[PDB]
Amino acid sequence: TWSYPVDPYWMVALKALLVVVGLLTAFAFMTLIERRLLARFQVRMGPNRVGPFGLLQPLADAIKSIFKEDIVVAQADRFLFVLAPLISVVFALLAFGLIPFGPPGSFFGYQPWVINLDLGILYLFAVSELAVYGIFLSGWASGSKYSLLGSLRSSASLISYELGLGLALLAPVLLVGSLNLNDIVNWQKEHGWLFLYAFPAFLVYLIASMAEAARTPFDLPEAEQELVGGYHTEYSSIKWALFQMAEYIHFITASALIPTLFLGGWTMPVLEVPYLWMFLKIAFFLFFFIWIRATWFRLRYDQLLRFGWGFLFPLALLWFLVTALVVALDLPRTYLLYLSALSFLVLLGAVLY
Amino acid sequence: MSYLLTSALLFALGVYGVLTRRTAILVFLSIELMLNAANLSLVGFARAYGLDGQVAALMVIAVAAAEVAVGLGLIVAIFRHRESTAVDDLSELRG
Amino acid sequence: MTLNVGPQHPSTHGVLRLMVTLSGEEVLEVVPHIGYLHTGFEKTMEHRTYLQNITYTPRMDYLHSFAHDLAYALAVEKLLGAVVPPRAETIRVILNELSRLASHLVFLGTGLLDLGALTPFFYAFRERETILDLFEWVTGQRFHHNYIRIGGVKEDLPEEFVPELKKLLEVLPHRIDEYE
Amino acid sequence: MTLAILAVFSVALTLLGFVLPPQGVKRATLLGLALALASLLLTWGKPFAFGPYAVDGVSQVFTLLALLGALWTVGLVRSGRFEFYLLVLYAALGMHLLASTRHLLLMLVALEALSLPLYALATWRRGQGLEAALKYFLLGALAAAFFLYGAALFYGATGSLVLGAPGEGPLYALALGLLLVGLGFKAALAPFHFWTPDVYQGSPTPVVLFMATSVKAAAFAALLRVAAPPEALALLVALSVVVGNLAALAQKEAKRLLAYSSIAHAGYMALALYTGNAQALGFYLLTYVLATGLAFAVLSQISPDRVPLEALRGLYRKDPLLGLAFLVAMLSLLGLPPLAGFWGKYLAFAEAARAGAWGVLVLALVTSAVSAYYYLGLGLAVFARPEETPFRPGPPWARAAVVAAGVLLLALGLLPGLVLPALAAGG
Amino acid sequence: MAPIQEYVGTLIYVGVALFIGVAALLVGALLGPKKPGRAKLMPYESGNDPAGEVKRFPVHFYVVAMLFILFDVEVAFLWPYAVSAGGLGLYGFLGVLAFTLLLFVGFLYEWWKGVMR
Amino acid sequence: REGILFTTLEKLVAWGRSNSLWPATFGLACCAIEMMASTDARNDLARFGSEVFRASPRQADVMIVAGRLSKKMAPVMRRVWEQMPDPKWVISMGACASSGGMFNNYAIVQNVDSVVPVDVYVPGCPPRPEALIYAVMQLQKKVRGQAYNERGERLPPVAAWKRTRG
Amino acid sequence: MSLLEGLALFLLLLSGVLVVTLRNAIHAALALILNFLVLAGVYVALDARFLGFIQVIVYAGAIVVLFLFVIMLLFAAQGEIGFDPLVRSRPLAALLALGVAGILAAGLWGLDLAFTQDLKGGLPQALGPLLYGDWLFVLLAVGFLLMAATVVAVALVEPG
Ligand SMILES: COc1oc([C@H]2C/C(=C/C(C)=C/c3ccc([N+](=O)[O-])cc3)CO2)c(C)c(=O)c1C
Ligand code: SF4
Repeated sequence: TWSYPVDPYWMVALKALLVVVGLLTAFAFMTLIERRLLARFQVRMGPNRVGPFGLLQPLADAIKSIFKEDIVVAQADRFLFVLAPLISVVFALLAFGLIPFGPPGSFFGYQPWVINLDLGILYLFAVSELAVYGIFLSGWASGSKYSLLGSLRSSASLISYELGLGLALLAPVLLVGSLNLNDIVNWQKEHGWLFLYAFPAFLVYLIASMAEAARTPFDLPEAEQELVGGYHTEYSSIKWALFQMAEYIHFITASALIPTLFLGGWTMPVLEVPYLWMFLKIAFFLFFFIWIRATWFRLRYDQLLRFGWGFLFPLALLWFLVTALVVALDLPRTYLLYLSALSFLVLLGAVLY
Repeated sequence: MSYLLTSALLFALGVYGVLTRRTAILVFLSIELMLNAANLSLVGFARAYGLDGQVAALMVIAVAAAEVAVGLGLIVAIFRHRESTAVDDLSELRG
Repeated sequence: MTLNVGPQHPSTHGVLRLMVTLSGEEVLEVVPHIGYLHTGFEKTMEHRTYLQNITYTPRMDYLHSFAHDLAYALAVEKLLGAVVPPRAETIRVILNELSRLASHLVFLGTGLLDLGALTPFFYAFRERETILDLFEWVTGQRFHHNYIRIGGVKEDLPEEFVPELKKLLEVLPHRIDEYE
Repeated sequence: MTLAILAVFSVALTLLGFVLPPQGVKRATLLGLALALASLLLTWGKPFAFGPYAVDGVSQVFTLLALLGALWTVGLVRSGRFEFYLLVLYAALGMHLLASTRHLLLMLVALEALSLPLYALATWRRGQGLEAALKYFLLGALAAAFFLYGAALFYGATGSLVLGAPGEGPLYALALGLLLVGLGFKAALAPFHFWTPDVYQGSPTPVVLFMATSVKAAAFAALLRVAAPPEALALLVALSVVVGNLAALAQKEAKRLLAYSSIAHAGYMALALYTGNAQALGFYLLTYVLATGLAFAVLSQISPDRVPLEALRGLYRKDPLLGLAFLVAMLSLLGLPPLAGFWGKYLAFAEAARAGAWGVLVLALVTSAVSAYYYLGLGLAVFARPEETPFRPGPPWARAAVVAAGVLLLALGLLPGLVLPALAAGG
Repeated sequence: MAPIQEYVGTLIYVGVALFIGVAALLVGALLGPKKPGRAKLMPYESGNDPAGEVKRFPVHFYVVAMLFILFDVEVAFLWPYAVSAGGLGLYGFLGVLAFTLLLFVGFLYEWWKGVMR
Repeated sequence: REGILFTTLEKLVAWGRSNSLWPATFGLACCAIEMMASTDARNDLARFGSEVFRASPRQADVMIVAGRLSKKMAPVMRRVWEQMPDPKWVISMGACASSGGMFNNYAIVQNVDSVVPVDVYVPGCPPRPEALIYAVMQLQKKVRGQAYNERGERLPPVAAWKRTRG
Repeated sequence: MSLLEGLALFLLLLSGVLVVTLRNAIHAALALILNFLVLAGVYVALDARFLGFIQVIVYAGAIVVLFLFVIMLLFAAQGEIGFDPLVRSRPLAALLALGVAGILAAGLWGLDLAFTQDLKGGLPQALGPLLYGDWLFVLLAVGFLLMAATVVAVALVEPG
């Protein structure tokens, strides 16, 4: 926060409240839109019911979720059973402020974001660990080892790719040299779209975000189709709703961070509108991701672990070494454009054999 | 200065744990608390003497990571087939 | 870990109980427990006339049922010496292979969904839906059709059956090639 | 730049063990350690410092001793696990870094780097070996916490974490005490000695050889850097010697008795700490290392898991050279003329009296005279009647090594004016 | 760098998120039929013993977590070089490369041994 | 609190529970494949709100007895019903479940109202997917209090609310 | 300062009391994570910023997570089995627990210190040239130590 102002604390509290309730509405309507887009994918059509376009169905879902006999299962830990959903929701809500939705004042006067910490990516990493925390804690608390093993699967796999997230996020820092997202986005305004320099690491970031229950390991797991997952299967009225809510908020926050960090956080080269381009890129990644949601299988978390550990992370640290050589000797930055273009051509042309 | 007194108090608390705790895991947790009390004192004295105690505490965290890894591997090796990790069940070696 | 992969849960289609004797992520050995659908065909059929039992036969294998109808029919035809008209035989092989396509569709859709992806369940099922219409054309029923008889089949094919069959037979090869 | 040799050999062999048989990795470790020892020889009198890494007489002497013990104990180890060799290399480097630095935090890193493999090397899988490993690990982590809060309070007394700082009053004393706790723990000083008998008794004999040579050498090498006040030194010496010898009287097992003996000898060595001579102490520890490595190589030829006192007996009839060497070693560990144990004892006692601490010195001497009870129950026992005892009379490797060690003990006892003139800069 | 005001704004962010989550918990818990049953409170799966009596879970998760702690320490050490990189020149670059090669050798060992175990 | 005691809120929560009916499948026999077919891309019960399908019983309100209920499965399914949150409904699908069906013997429960409280009965063999849509709409208006039987009575919103569990 | 300082110290001390008194291993580790959060906040208040972020990331995110992984693999929550209770040591330890504090308090009591240095926040921007440089030797030693730690644990468990 070298150059960025500070709104009063009451504005911070107000905007946080706005972000929380907007994330409610957002995840409800995104569940609707994902249903309908899946429908378009699998021929069938969606709920032209309670809406018309479905836009009163989240209300029915929320009203059903409450009054649903929120039960505390016996043979379960009285404390963690209740405490884990709150953890999973709290440590999911936050870490959305830093994503810049415009230049300062483009919130009709004050601030597009909430907080602009000096060290942002570390804050994101730290609160991202805590989602796995709530997952496996809730698994333990339920008193059902069928969910315990699912929680252990979740935590192991997510933790492997969560380590990989660090080797992914190293690459652009060497270039910019700042850990505040606004400086990084402004760098992406100057030279342009950081992934152009670091496309390989970009990949291993993107794929890493897929491991966080987004889809295609899909061995989080969910109770369905396999050794049942954790953090569910024992929660009835709101705590399950809180798990679904926090997991989807993590989904959409990650799908928004992917363009924010590597690609063009809003900051478009032309037409420079504050919010709309960020929202459209969020929707772009969401639509590609839903394509993936419909179109691909599971990974069984054995090949997933082997792939993350042996394949993603050595490759990411190799790219880190290359970029660190380039930055420390600082000779051009264009060499990185050339190398990333060649790397993408390799990782693409090797497909059509 | 209150922070360094608190570091000493946490050192004492980890000591009370290590003495009182029956299982290896809780003893090791108390030791982690002791090491972090030391880290707090190092951060204070780095604020007083110029920031080298911060990198010192960083290396301390690394040390804790290495010894946590090794201690948990050893614990598994001894008490995987064995019953409760309680060390009072191991009294073969006496003076 | 002698884990109780119970009847119908989790997603053991075709209610079946499993005691997976298993430590870890490997599989030592699975001990099965079945009978959770025992309804009594071998016994109830001893109290139903041969004509009636054609109502009990398809419902055992509810996916590929005309094989059950055909097995029962043929065995009784041999036992009392019945004559298959050529047209009845051709129709019986039509319904046999078509119910086989439907059973196969359901099998692969269930296999893909059971672990992995959800989408290809629908497309195959789409075709299955079309097939059912064909059956509803001649038998008036989706499945569990009581159409076959000891001598042959109940009554004749409608005028509208064959063109729909040609339509589905022309669209299908590309569809199966797509699945593969 | 011998540390470069150690790092290179360790890191290369770490992967090469996947392509090389344990025997090939063993021979490679032997070559690497021998080359590091030779590099130490060619660098005698060539001080070399880069950062906190500072090579002085202590560094050279004690790292030479540690490499000697490592080479010896590798000579005995033939297990089909390359890991059981790699750790040795690792421990070596670690102990090297312990003696070659003045930075307190780098001292902590070296303590961890040398202590981690030593926990695991004692796992012949015997349940008592695991009991010893757990006792060792927990008490060592406690001592690491103590040492760390001592380094923190040291930084509280001065702007640097390097020893040689002027130092304040009570806070500096407290910091130095909290450093001395862990360092003497590594050096088997009482009242921190409880781990030593259990660990020496539970672990396989060659591992205890490696311990009783290199651990004690490196621990005193790190101790000399500390400016320990004489009163705490008197407390440690008195408690160590008294309890060590007394409780060693009542012991029935060879390894446990010898661990108590090592406690008493660490109490004796701590007398040079009155003057911090580092010449006399280098010589003393050279003799003690040689003798104890010899004895434990023989004990390994007798029994890895545990050796009773009767097992030592009749060895001369079994092996002449081994019995002679064990007798000589027992007398040198008693510090008797004309053996080098007597020169080391005399040099430490001279430094202590020169500092003017009289009651402590006399008490150490009276208790060392008391020690003849078991020192003689061991040294002379070589000639007794062999009772039932498993006995594997070794290869020629260890026999020649034992012979050289004993000959050198007696030679440095007779004529110390050969090497002792060169334990300082090394003319 | 960044002012401390953003950090109290962070604390308020957390307090607001926590307060709204506790509010959602209150809404869920207070609104309900409240008819407990013995079988309802039973864990799962048809009579007893969904998993029931099983031996301790596989250690592979311990291996993964330990791997993660050591390599996350690695990443924490790599970050100060990530920010202050050009100021360290080829000397700092070469030092960080050696560090990375050492821990990558540790990975290479654990991989050539592999953990399917 | 049972979704009652307010002229507006009981209508609101009945609206919510009725439209957001989340089925808990218990696939047993050939009725259950006609239950699956009610979700494919020709005739899908994926519109009224039943898109998602909570396999766990702790999360779903509608349990559909879909197939012949063999006696060795009676108690398990019982507990599956007891493993449901209290605001739960049960539809009896098919002839084998509603009555004994054609299998009138020692192996089948001759009316599943024995083990579970049934909301709606739906005949057919198997009842056409469209009859299943009609039954879920029947239950929709039943839990709003918009259901009357042949005898002139309005039916309670939730069956399994009138039974002294034990 | 003191307004929130008292709160942070009370949370730290109460969390320590929890982690050393409670018999539930899970509750103890959880209280230790609450402790680390309070302590990273105190670090932040001490102008040590980067270290607090690593404290939350590494300690809470990684170490105690593995603690929880093992104790959930090996239940171990009901520790009081195979007691040999040794009741007298519970109050006696408190004595020693007081003692190991008192002498420390003596070293720090009557001690005034210069807590005045413009650290400008403990950012890694300034910690880099220290780490690679004056501390590079310790860094390389730490990295090799971590490699040795991996090898030790791997050769240690290695069922075969
Ligand atoms: C699987 O095949 C089969 O099943 C059954 C039972 C089990 C069953 C499960 C699920 C998971 C349905 C389901 C499908 C799709 C969704 N969805 O949301 O898309 C939801 C739920 C339905 O009938 C029987 C009896 C069978 O004999 C065969 C061959
Ligand atoms: S009513 Fe007919 S379709 Fe349904 S389970 Fe019974 S036999 Fe099968």
